[PDB]
This record gives sequence, structure tokens and C-alpha cells, in this order.
Amino acid sequence: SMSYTWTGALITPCAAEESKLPINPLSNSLLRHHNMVYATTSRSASLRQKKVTFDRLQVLDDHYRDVLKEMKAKASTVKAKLLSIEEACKLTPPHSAKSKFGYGAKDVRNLSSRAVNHIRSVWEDLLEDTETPIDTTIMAKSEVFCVQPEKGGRKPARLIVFPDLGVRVCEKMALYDVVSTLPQAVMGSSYGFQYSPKQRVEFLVNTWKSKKCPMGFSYDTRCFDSTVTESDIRVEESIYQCCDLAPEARQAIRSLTERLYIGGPLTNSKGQNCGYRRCRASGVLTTSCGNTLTCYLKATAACRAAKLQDCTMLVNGDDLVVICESAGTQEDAAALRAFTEAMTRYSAPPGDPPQPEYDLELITSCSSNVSVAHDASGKRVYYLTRDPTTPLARAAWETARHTPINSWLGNIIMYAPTLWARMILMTHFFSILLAQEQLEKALDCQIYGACYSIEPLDLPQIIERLHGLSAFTLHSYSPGEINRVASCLRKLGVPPLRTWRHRARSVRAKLLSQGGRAATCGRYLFNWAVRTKLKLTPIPAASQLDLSGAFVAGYSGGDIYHSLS
Repeated sequence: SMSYTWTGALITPCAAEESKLPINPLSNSLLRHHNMVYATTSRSASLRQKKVTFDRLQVLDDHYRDVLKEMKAKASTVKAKLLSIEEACKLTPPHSAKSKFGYGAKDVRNLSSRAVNHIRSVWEDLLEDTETPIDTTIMAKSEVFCVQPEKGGRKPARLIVFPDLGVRVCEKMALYDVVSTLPQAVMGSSYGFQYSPKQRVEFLVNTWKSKKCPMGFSYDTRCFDSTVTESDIRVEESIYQCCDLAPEARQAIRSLTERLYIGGPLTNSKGQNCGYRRCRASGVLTTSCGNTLTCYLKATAACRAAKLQDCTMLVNGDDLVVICESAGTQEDAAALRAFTEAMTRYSAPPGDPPQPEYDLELITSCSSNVSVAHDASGKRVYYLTRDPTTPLARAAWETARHTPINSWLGNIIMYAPTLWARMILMTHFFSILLAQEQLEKALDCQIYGACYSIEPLDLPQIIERLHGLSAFTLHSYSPGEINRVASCLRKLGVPPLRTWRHRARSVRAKLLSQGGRAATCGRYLFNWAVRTKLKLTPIPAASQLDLSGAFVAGYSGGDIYHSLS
């Protein structure tokens, strides 16, 4: 069975695609080696197609079957509610792709007669048709990176596949409660998306100290979505079907699985037949939940197959991490191979093969690793951080250009306590915002695939609840960490961390200069930037923040939105 078959029609762009950075006012203010920054375009689509296209052998053993039964037993506890038309509409991002039937996102959110009617008819059709493949668009995704050790070598665009707006809203009705609550009910503590960054590191740390001589590794799956099989996808259904369901929900799930999830026809932007898909669609509501379940399922079985001991897993979509019990260095190496052999049998071979690690800090997962720091009190505080190359590169892009999602805002939220987010990302963007009377203006960003609309002036409170007040006092970072950042700043041509200190003090002062929510930011976000530290008490408005459904589940590909009415 092939992951894809192609007809020859091209993956076409819908609009003008821009591949390089413009030389802008404040582009260079952040990053001067602009010819290292690039966005992906449909030009590289055929490259990615070569990569994701292959036949899949899959050989299930008894381990697998045991674990699946265990997962199903836990799902059987779940009661999933069917979403009302309205509730599904409110979960649609206002800039989600319009439907081919003469209405878009705002039509759905507004519950316009045309949209509501067709959404209804698409639901009706799910009951009345159990076989006909639902059509999908395929699109080359635009993402920004910096180039790395070849070079002149860029990633090819990733490929997104989605059904029409009307189907997407039906998916929500049928399956939004399922994908939001069943992962935790089945994998529990191993479901990564229930964890804030603070909560995540806490788990990882605890897990590590809980082992006597802990061993740890991450597992990278070679183009995961393509490795997913129709069998995988039906198994995933059998888990879903273990819930208590409304009768229409049950049929909806059965129909979407056959007509959409297991596979279907790929159509480009010009409306041409591009070929067929027999693997994970990356743009459906079930993508994150399916991926996480499938990963956790195959991972857990391949442990038993590898006779690994006292394993504990963190699973986030297709990203897997395992902290277990060391046997011996040569025995560990052998065990990790066995894990890989088995995963390869479950149709999940590796990107670059896994390597045991004996420092928690050297394990990467979710493009993240743990590092250590100290708060004002000198106490040893753990937090989570990445190589800032990709985040800064996109920070340069969003500076120059109008982008629908501000990854920088997201990254500051997720990586508040980090050295580079405080000294650069905050410093950079808060001068810009002040210099353009745009502090109160709320911007769109993503957390775990979901879209939120946030005012930058409510960053401290958000930051405090997600990380602690320590994230405003942290210092004495790791040498490896500080060397990673500084080395990155060379690469991109960013002003070295000395430089940013003075820029911050300016903005901080400029921010206190106005009092109110503005001053709260200068006082909290840029405390690192002064010798005479301010007193730092709790935030008044941290009290009543909406951080409901902020870190419950993953949704990358799911067309999900959680800001206000």
C-alpha cells in the first residue's frame, strides 16, 4: 500500500509565494545575515513528495494487541458529547480557509444562513453515505527556517492536506470532545499536551529522579504521517468507538474514518486531481489525537518487545520520549536497537536512529530540552528551552512582513523563562510595539495547534501563571545554554547578548513611562535589565485569567480557535 500515488498534476500555490526576506527598517535591527533566512514555497513541493511517498510493510505482534486492548479498556470509561452546530462554529478560526461553496470562516462564526445550511447538509450526508471518499485539497506549507550545515541546502515545504470548511465543522461536532479528552483518559501522565511548559519539565524531572540510574532517549519517526496505515487509522477508530456516543456521532465517526481519515483523493489549488492518499491527512481534527494514540500504542508495545524496564513515556503527537531503567551501557544500546526494530515492524522506522542519554538535559523532544537556572533566591530552578535558530529566524520574518500567525508571541509565551526570549524576543518586539502605538492591539498566535488572540499587554500575567514569578528573576543560566544562544547570534548576525541589555532598559523605562498595564510589563518583563531590582509581588489580574482549555490537548491540523466570542 502506497502512502501516495501521483498523477502528474502539480502542487500549485493559491497566491504569490515569497521565498526570501526583504531588507527592512527593523529586520536588520534584529538579524543582519538575512540571506540565511528563508521561507518554504510550493517550488520545493516535488522534493517533499519524493520523501513521503513509499510502500508500507506492517507486521503486528501480540505485544501490540495487548497494549491496544489495554488502551481500549481505558477509553471505555469516556462519555463524549456531540457538539451543537453553534459550538462547532465558534471553534473555527476567523481566517480559516473558505469553503468552495461560497462562504468562509466569518460566515461560519457568524452562523450565516448559507454556511449553516451547508454545514447541516454535509452532516446529513455523513449519515446517508458510508463509502464515498471525501475530497481534499493538498497545499505546500509556507514555513520559515535558517539554513543548516551543508549549505545552500533548504528543507522542502511540508505538505498539508485538508477537507472543506463544511466537513471541518462537522468533524468538530462529531469528534471535538473525543479528541479533547480521550487522550488523557487513555495514556494519562504520558499525554504531553495536558502539560504547560512548567508542568512538562516538572514531569520529566520527577520521572528522571524516580529511576535508580535513569536512561533516556527520544524517538524520531521518519516522516510519521506517511508511515501511518489504513489499519492504524481503523484501530484508532476502534478506540474512539469505545466511548459512549450519540447515535449520529457514532455514524459520523464511522463515515469520516472510511471516507476521509483512512485516505482519499488529493486535489490541488487549481482544482486538478493530484493523486491519492492512503495515510494520515495532516489537516483533520483527528490528526494530533490519532498521531498521539498511534505513537503511544506502537511505542508502548515496542518497549515490551525490547524488554526495556520501568519505561515512562512522554508523547506529543508523533514526538516521543522515553525515560526508563538503565541495564548497562552496552545492554542499553542493544535494547534501544530492539525498540527500533519493533517500531520499524509496526511501520514506524526512525529518522536518525535513537541514542541513549544519561543527562536529562541532552534529551531533545518537542524541539525542546531541559536546562537549569537559578532564581533571585539562588534556588535551583528547572525550565524548558530550545535552540533559538528557528524561532529567531521567524521573528525576523514577522518583523518585516504581515503574517497571519505571530510565532514570536507564541514563543515568548511558551519560552518566557528562557535567556533568549527575555533578552531578545521581548526586548525586540516591545520597542517595536511601543514605537507603533500597538501594545493594546491583540495579535494571533498558536499554542499546541490552537489559535489564541492575545494583547501583548497581558503577557506578564499569562507568563506568571504558566511559569511562575521566577520567570522574571531567573539568572545564572547554563554554560552550554549560554554558549548555544551566543553561537546562534553569530550565525544569524544578531546583536550579542551584551547589546540587548541597553535596548531593554530603554524600552523598560519607556514602558514604566506610561503606567498601567504598560508599566507592569516594563517592571516584570525587563527586571533582568537593571541592577536596582524592583520588588516583584504577584500580579493582581493573574487571578482571573481564562487559562481554561489552554493546555488540555494538541490540535495541529485541527482548525481550532480559543479566544473570545
